[PDB]
Amino acid sequence: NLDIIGKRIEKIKQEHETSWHYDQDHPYKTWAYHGSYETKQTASSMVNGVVRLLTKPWDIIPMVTQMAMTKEKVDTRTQEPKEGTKKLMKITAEWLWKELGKKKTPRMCTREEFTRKVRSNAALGAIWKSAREAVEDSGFWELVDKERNLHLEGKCETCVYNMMAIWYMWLGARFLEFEALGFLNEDHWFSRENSLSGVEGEGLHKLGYILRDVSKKEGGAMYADDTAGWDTRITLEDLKNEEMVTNHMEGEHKKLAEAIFKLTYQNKVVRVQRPTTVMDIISRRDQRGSGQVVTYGLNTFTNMEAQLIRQMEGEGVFKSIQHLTVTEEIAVKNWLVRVGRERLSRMAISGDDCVVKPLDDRFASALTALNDMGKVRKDIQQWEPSRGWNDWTQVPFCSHHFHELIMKDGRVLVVPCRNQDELIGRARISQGAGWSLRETACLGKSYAQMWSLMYFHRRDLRLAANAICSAVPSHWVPTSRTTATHEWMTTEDMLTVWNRVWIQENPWMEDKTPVESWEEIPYLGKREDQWCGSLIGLTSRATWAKNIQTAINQVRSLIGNEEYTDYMPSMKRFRR
Ligand SMILES: O=C(CCC1CCCCC1)N1CCOCC1
Ligand SMILES: [Cl-]
Ligand SMILES: [Zn+2]
Ligand SMILES: [Zn+2]
Repeated sequence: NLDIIGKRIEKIKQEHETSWHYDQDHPYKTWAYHGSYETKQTASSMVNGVVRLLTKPWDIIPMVTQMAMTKEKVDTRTQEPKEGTKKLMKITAEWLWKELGKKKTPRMCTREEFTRKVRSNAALGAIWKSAREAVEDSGFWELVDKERNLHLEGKCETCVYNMMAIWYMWLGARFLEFEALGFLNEDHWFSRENSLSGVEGEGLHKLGYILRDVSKKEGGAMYADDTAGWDTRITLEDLKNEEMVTNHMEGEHKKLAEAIFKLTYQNKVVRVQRPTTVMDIISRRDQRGSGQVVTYGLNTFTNMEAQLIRQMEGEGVFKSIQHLTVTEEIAVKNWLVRVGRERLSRMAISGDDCVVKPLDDRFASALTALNDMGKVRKDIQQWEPSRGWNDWTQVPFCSHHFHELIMKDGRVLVVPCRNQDELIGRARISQGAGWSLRETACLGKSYAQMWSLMYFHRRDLRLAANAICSAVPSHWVPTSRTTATHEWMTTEDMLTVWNRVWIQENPWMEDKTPVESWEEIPYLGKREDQWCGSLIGLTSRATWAKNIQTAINQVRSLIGNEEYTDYMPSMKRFRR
């Protein structure tokens, strides 16, 4: 408690010595409250006018238009798991870090690597003006140094979370987290090659083929149970099992990683804005509160662990979570050594998101360990058996489903898909202030090129993508303010990129014959396109398509006298 967090609390107290007060009307129940102090400040979703002017039919669709308009779970608690559950998790976690570590070497990430990431724009949940200035000033690195030596001494002064769920920290605390734990992401510990259940660094063009490969295994239904508020269900036992990665480290690295887990993950200090405007300095031990990239890898680790244990329960490897006998321990260890890697291969796991094809359907009602670990399912009663999926093309994963699409030449594409209102609504939205017309156009072009690569099979998106690319100057570079593999972020011909991604580099495509034109690239069936939200069939959509050059010309007239390319004749209907 206060020995580990007291120093951080002490420091904040004095910078606001004029404002400190133990408020008696504090709303916190599960979060430890320490004090308050005076502040005055806050974010809306702004519309992308280039995308909206080229998607007129969607201006009257509320599921699109409502997307641009407009903490009772963070303040909740999770009970301590039983002794049998704690044993299953420790055995499984010990085994899993060893498997992940067989072909990888833990290592520190460097100021050079950190500096390069900030100078190429990447979300570091951070709070000098921007990060680029701090990384160039040596005063920063001396603050970083002072904290670094405090961590080697087993103490913390400045690693404090700023709520807004995204846990922003000052750039220095972000650096120390990256130095100790960045290797999990930088060296791809959760790649499918290295973790068997992971998909880290797999583009949306890979995920469907991965689910189809899981479907080929003999076994029961495919299960895709969502957890209710995963980050809030991470227990102190989960944090202790994640910490065991430090058992694989040495020297300075081992000490620096032990401090991140001990001082910042297992004992957090947070500042929250409460209107009543006051700053609430609160603490707690449990729950996920890390940088988004470390959060992703540790969520993947703990989900892999939790799902192997649910598979053990279904297969009868242990009888009760109350307590593991001595021989159940050896049975669990022996299961992991004998079939653990095969059982990992039966899963696709992306942080809190999973798909599992178990040995049989006993898994559906194997719920005691899952509930006792705190990983309570969404939208179902605690003890009701899970509903599985009989067809891999129906399974939800990473906000998508996947279609099997046969090209006129017989070759098979497995493509990503989601309701089209969600795709159009998201492309019509931008975040942050000070967007020029050129920057807004380049963000529209990023969405368009993503649609041409991932969603070419949706009639409306291939047409709207061609229109946006026709309306934005041909040499202007696609941009995003926040950056899976983003192959659409390029000024290369998108037909050349399509061929590279779907044919040349696609390990599921044996015939490498290049496609010569967009007319060789198929769509979903007309009825399937309509099922997944297409407006084909509506008079509004027909007027848009027939008059698209008028919409393209409206946007070109706003941007002004620039060099443009007409991409519409790459489509049959505009090709004479
Ligand atoms: O049913 C249709 C055409 C559907 C087709 C379906 C395939 C893609 C192109 C469009 N119309 C009703 C509205 O007026 C225009 C004609
Ligand atoms: Cl189904
Ligand atoms: Zn610290
Ligand atoms: Zn679909």
